[PDB]
Amino acid sequence: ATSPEGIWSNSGALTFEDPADDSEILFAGVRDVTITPAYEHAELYTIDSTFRDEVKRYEHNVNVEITYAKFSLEFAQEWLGGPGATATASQDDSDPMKFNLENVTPSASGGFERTTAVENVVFPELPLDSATYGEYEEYSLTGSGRSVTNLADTSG
Amino acid sequence: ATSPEGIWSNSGALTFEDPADDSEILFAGVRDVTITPAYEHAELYTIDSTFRDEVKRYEHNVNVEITYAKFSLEFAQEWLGGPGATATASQDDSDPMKFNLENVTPSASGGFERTTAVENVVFPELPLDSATYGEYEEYSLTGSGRSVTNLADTSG
Amino acid sequence: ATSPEGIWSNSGALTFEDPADDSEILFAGVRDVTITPAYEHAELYTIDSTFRDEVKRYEHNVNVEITYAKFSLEFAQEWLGGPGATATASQDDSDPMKFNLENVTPSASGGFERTTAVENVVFPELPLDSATYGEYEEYSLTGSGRSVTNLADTSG
Amino acid sequence: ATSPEGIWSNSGALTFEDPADDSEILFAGVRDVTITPAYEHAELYTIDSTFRDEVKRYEHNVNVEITYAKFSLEFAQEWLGGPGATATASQDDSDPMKFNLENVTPSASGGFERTTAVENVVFPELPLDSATYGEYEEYSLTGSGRSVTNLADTSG
Amino acid sequence: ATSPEGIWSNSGALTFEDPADDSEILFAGVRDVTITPAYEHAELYTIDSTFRDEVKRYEHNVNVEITYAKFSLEFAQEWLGGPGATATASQDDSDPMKFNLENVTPSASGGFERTTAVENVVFPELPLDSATYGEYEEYSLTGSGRSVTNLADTSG
Amino acid sequence: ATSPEGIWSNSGALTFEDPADDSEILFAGVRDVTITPAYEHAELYTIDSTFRDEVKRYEHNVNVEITYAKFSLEFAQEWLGGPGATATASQDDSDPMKFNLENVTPSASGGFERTTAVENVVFPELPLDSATYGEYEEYSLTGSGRSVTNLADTSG
Amino acid sequence: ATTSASHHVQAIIDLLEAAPDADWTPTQTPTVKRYWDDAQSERGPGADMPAILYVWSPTTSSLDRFSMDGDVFDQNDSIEVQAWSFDETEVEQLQGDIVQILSEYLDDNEVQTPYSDVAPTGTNDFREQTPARTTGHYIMSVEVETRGLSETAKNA
Amino acid sequence: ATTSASHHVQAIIDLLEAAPDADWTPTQTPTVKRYWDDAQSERGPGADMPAILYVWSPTTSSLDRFSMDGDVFDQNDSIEVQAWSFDETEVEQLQGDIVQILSEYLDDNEVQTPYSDVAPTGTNDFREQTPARTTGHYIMSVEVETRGLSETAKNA
Amino acid sequence: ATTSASHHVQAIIDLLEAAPDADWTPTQTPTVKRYWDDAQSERGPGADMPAILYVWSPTTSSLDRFSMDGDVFDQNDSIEVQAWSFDETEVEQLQGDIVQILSEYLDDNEVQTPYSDVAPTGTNDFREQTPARTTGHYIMSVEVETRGLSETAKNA
Amino acid sequence: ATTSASHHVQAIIDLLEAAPDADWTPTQTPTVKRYWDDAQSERGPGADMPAILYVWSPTTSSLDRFSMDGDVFDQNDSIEVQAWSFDETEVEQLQGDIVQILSEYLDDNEVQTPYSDVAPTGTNDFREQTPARTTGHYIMSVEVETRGLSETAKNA
Amino acid sequence: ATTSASHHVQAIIDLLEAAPDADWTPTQTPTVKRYWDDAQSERGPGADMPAILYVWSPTTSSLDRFSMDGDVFDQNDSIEVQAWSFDETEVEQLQGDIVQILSEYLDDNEVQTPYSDVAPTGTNDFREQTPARTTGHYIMSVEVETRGLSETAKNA
Amino acid sequence: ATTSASHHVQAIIDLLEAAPDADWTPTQTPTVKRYWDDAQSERGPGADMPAILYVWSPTTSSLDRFSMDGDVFDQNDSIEVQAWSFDETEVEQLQGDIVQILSEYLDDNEVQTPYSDVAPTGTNDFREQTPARTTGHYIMSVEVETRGLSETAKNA
Repeated sequence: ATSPEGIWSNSGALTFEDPADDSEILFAGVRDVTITPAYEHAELYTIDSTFRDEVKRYEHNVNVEITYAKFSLEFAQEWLGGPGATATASQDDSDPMKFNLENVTPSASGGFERTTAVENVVFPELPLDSATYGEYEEYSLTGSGRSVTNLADTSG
Repeated sequence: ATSPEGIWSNSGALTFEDPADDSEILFAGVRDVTITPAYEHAELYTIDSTFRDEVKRYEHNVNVEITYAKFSLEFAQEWLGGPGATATASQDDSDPMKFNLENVTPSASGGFERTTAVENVVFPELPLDSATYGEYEEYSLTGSGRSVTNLADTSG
Repeated sequence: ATSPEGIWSNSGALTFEDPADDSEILFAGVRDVTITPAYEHAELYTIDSTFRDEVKRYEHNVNVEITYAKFSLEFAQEWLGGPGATATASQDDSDPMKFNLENVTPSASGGFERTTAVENVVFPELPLDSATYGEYEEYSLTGSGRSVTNLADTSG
Repeated sequence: ATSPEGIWSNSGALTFEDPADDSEILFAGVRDVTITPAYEHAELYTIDSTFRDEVKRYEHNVNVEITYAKFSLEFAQEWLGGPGATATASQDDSDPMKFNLENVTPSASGGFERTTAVENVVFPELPLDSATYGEYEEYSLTGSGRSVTNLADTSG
Repeated sequence: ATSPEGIWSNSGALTFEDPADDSEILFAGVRDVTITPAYEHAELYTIDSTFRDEVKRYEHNVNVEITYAKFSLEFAQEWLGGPGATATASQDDSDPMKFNLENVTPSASGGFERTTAVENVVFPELPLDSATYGEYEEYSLTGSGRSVTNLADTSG
Repeated sequence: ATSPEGIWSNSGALTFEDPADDSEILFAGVRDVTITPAYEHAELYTIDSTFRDEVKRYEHNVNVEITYAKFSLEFAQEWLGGPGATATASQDDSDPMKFNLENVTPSASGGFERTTAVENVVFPELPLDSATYGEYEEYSLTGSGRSVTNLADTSG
Repeated sequence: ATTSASHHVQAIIDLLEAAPDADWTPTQTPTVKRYWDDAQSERGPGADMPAILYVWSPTTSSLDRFSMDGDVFDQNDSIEVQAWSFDETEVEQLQGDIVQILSEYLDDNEVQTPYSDVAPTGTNDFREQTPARTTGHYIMSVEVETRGLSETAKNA
Repeated sequence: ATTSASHHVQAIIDLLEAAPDADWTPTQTPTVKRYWDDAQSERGPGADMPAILYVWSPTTSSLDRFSMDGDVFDQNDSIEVQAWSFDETEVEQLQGDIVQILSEYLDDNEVQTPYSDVAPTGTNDFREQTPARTTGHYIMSVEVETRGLSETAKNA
Repeated sequence: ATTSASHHVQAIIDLLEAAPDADWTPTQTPTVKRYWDDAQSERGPGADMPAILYVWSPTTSSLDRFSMDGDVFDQNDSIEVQAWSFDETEVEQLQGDIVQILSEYLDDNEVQTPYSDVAPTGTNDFREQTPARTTGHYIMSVEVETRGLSETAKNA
Repeated sequence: ATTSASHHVQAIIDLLEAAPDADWTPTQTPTVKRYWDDAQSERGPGADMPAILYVWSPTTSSLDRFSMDGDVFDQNDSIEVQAWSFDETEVEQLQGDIVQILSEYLDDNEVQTPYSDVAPTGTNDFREQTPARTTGHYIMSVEVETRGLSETAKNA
Repeated sequence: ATTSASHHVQAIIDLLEAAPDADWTPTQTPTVKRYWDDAQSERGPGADMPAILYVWSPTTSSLDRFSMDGDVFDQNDSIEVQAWSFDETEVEQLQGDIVQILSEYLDDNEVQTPYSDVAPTGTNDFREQTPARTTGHYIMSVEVETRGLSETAKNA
Repeated sequence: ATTSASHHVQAIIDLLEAAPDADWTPTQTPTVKRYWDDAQSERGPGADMPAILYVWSPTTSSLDRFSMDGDVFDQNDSIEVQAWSFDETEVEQLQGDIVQILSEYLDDNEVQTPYSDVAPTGTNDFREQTPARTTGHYIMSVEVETRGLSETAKNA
């Protein structure tokens, strides 16, 4: 087994890619990154017992929450344009832009390097302008991916 | 592509226009400005798989949040009057005043000049008085625009 | 157009009047005053577009919030008594007391003097005793007016 | 009319009485006292107008909230006992104890003396013990009265 | 009657007893203790009057909330075991353990000794572990008793 | 009986085991740990009495809350893989990974040593990345075990 | 009224001078002075004379805004009273007495004083300072705060 | 109107000098000076002369940003006024007078002064400092704060 | 009661003097004194004499308002006890002893003392200050707080 | 453009030196210096010479992390400008002038300066210090803050 | 076990003295002393002698109420350990060693020591103070905190 | 890799010494020293010599608990680097150099350094201190924090 270890946040290299190409979409300046695989759980109880008889998992998604401080014009225009196209205006069409996401992070001693990869992340809403007087703009994304494609030690 | 960059909030010039004319409606003294394009998302799940089959987007709107501290009498009288008119009293009619909105913001290094334009922003409620003893008045607008008409680098 | 300007809170003269007379009802010692014209908005969406097709407004009211620190017996007895009467006890009748309200406020430079006037303000609840040990009593009113009767520059 | 005036909280004398006798029930050491006459408001709107056509008040009560720090054994035993009785244990009967409440308070200059009297105040729950380590016990009552029987200047 | 008086929290001695025996169950290290008899109130209103016509009480319980910092194996094993037994593991049975509770408290001057006793207190949940790094463990119980069996001055 | 006693949080040795083997799954660096056996309670009330007639318990589960700061790659791959397997990607299957949990904790005086053991803990969601700029990553687990298998003094 | 004095220092002198001989614990009623009545080498009593109380205002009086009206300042004033004697028990009795005198008028709403509240807020012992070889004064003190509404003549 | 002064110190001097003779309590109107008008040994009045007021700014004025426009500063200014006389009564009368004078203009929105607000915010007594043997000046002071929207060059 | 003392300093002297000889760790029971009982050059014991405890009140006693009634202050008092001896072991033993003596009465409901609470709140070591060449005293101390309800005579 | 200076002190000097003769209120344009350009005895202007401004950085410049990227510090810089003259009104005019000059560039997006923001944030008057017998310099100052994104070369 | 000492200073001396020779980095095991063991002119080692550690308690030990049983104080103790040597590297090694030695016992549940927790909480370097001309001691220190449950004998 | 040093002061000296000659702005690479390498009267460079950097730790290093495991401390260290030269331009250049040197290593996974993070956190100018009359050193400084997980002996 690999020994559990602390992780310094800043070591994480977050990236986005167009799933049509595997080409990078420029994104930068993160402050918070939370990635959380989830399922709905259904528990079986009956008159037979007060204890849980069964538990099962369904409705898989990966919650993605990001706070960031550098505006990316490409990322915003990708979001507007939907799959396989950029746009300079809202598009009257039903397909949300799907981003592949990958975050690569060495542990505090370099004892391992976790790579987390998440497919088909979509964001229901995109902050464009987010200004407060006497400060730099700051932006929050909430979205969800279809699945984790990779969670492994990528060291060596 | 254009490199992502930080943005100083105070660099942003916000303006409102009458969509009948493209004439300016005077507004000033902003302290917060948030502009967020959004869609409702719907996700397909079936007995075939625990993973998401499909995702689609609908009900587009642009959320607009503004905090400001210079009162505009024109903006208030436009809001009361409805489309193509001003009023000094509440109007007993079904049409809300629709404002075109534009925010122009140079990036921190001048590397790009983000122009965001939103059509037909409407505000369900308008603050007229917002007094607290020993302070200047401060006002909050929450509203929704129909679409982003423009999101581009407008430099050069 | 009149240039937008800051407003010093304490410059505002708030008054209440009996709508049967236009006679003043004595009220004083305000600490906060928020006046907010509002409507319910209904937005039309249909299969033929993701964008908003129409927006319309209905259920006009003016939200009135006041915090104040001087007790008024007249205001309280007017509230108890209902329209055109005063009482020293709760009244078993269906008509709430309707107050006309006006707030007159010069801008910070005296560039304009905005008058806000609201008809038929009613208060669902009235604070009486509102004691806290080692402090002067403070009272909160939430209520609603039927419409704004005047919003204008009353300078000159 | 009587000039509105500030009120020093600690000047208020609060008393409870058995409505069968008008005899005093011993109570002491209040920290907060809020008394709020309240009605439900129903508003009429129709297709004829966006403005409110009618408003009517119904379902009256006087909301009463008290924070206090001297425990009264009599007040608790009255509450347990129900109307016209005291008990050392919970009583299995449907009648809550009704207290007449009166609060008498001179204004800050002695310009007037507010008496507020509330009939048939009932408390859904009674705190008996409210210990926090290294503090004196503090108790919160929430309850409601049927009506205000008196709100007047008591001076002279 | 007895004069109302302040109560120093730490004067209160709290104990739990098995209602089968009146034998003590060892419990200690209290930090907060709230005991609150309660009823549901139903109020009658009709078209005859805006004022409350009747009020009645039903569905009696005594809310018990305790914060404590010394762990008891006896209390936990009693809770697991249900009435008249102890267990080292969860029990697949329908009866919760019922504790008699008593709190005895001298007032600040020794003017009275408030004894509060509550029958058949049950706790829907039991904290077993409540660790936080660099602190001693602290535990919260919420539960409810059937009735107050005793509330009296036990002095002399 | 054993005297109730204070517990220094950091004394606790938390471990996870695969229930197929009783083999240890590597996990480390806890900051908060809450373990809470619970049941739903149902209370019987009828017209015959205002007091509670009966109370019964059902839907046993053990709530597990953990905050931790050392990332375990094994624990995450076990959670992904489901019972008796490890995976580098989300698995499209209905069986959640079940962990046996044990926490062993001496008293602050060494007077007893509680072992809490919980069967078949499952977590609806797993955090993978939890970055905040200028901090080490911190992770929160919320889950539910089927029952407590052991709660005893482990000493001697 | 007992005082009606123009300033807080004279007001508290008037209150201490108004005290009957029976309310002082020692045989001789103390002499009350402003701190600046006496030169330093002669400060405190001589032998065969009554003890001396020195009154002054040690720190800034606050003038807070009461409301948007601007009729009134919420004025908070601070005072110290020092008791001087050669008897280490007489100063202790005087500290007790000064508290007991000035704990009348505690919630005097301008009946006796020009204030809403005169309160001892704390007390000091300085007996540890007196050199044990020499005859020389023992000193103890009472800190007093004093609160009321003070007119501005803003609105004539 | 009354001042139109360049800086806060001269502005308050202009206000104090603008006061009618009838608005001073003593028989002879005081002389108003900047603190630096007189040398230290000459400071304070002589016998057979009117009392002296010394004005200066004791602490840093703030220039807070009002909005993103950068069009104005929310300027906050600080002043102290010292009253000097040989009569301990006259300085007390003058402290009253200074307050009553500068409590006009409390919410002057640039009508009289160049400010939104000129207010006494506290007062000091220093009579306890005057040595009792020598004839020497008594000193008391008013602390005054002053707030207004101050222009910028940013927008030309 | 063991003390019934007028003031906190004498109260704690009485508590330390009331301790049996068996409750002190050394062979000789210490001598208890007010800090001002002895002159500085003679402070601390001589050789062939029992160790000395010096008691005084180092900081301001608080007098907080308890309630709107004003019957009592919530009074909080502060004391320090210094142990002086030539034996570095004896002062350490005395620090232990003083804590063990004054940790009786911890929640005295005014049974032994005029207080609700007498508590050691901290302890000091000053042995590092004793210079090693000369046979000067070692010093250690206990800091003690003390709390109770203190009568005002406001309501007679 | 106007500066491009390597350090904040030189940057503010360059801005003050760039000011046209027309923007200074006095007849003669002030000389701008680093504080360490002159020795202390020589400091300030001679008679028949233009006034002197001394610029330096009085407090620590902060460097804050902007993001997990580590490309830039959010750098916050602090400066003071002192104006020295023999004319008590000239320093006052210079304070106004410095504020005016440096109120250009308030939200300079690195166009003129290397900063996002140069602002006056407070001002000081020290004229009260100049002793009235001797001719000697009057002194006043402007406090300036300065903010921008400063590159790290971390990622080359 | 290893110490059982009556006071924190002796406890940490015992821990440092109990350390094997192999756990010290230099050739010679340091001498451990109370700060007051040595006179100032002789403080620190002579040449050819082993290095010296001085242990003492620099700040007040807190005693906090653990619970309202009153059996126990949550006691928090403070210590500093100063390493003195002529070798700038030896003091650096000793700082490392002291941290290492006292990083055992980190969550000792009263097994080795009379405490729940002995921990280094900070470290200091003072090598910058040693004048470079003279041979003279380099000094570095470890700050140590120490926590446990301390008995009151309140309940015997 | 580059350092592997036992203590932070030597670690940062090793970083500054590891800088290529090309990464310093002046013609001559500075000499790096511990603050205690040189005596005061010859601290700083002579003429015809390279500038000197002095490194030391000015304030306490923190050792925070990372988790309940006690396996590691979250260690935060503080350093100051002072640049000394006769050229005011050279110290400014050196400040810019030190920053851009030590802004490498900003997020090491202990790759080059033994740390998670080495960061400039602020900078100081002290050029205003250097008397202009004499030749003498200008001084400027960089404040550097340094963070990492640090081992313990607890588990061995």
